[PDB]
Amino acid sequence: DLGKKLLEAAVDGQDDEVRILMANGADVNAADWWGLTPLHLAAWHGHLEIVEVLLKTGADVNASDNNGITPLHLAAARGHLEIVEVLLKAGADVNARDTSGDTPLHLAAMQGHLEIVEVLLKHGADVNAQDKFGKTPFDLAIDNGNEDIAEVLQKAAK
Amino acid sequence: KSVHLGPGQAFYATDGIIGEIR
Repeated sequence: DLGKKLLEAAVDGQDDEVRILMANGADVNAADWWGLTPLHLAAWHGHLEIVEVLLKTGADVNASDNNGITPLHLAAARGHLEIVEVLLKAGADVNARDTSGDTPLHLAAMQGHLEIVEVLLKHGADVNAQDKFGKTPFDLAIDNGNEDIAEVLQKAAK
Repeated sequence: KSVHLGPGQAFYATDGIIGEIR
């Protein structure tokens, strides 16, 4: 169906096909069994032009999958800085919790993406956020030996 | 396809699912 092809086009970077499918009436918010939408998959794989096209054509920036994961979580975790910026400009919830209680800031701190941590903090990320395992983003930075991120989070918390 | 427990668990779960259809 058109929704399956759009999910495939979005994860595979098929800019032209994404536009063809949405012209042929594909649902921009098509969700698979797992709650994943085209915007999740484009945000995950770093397809900036597709993220922009999907947002322009009504994609839900705050869509969550079965694990509470939002496009912003995926872009923050996967190190896609320009996508993080575009998703926040479109109204992404900077402090969304997934089903582990992790925020985008937790996942950027864990995965070692320092400029993404700085942009999240600039857009109101909650430095004190605790996941369900009792960890703050600072704790995950420390745990993962991300000393630059730990230093920036300690300053933000002051 | 190994099961990562604790912080990042939700992320790793979704990251693995996306890895299937990728």
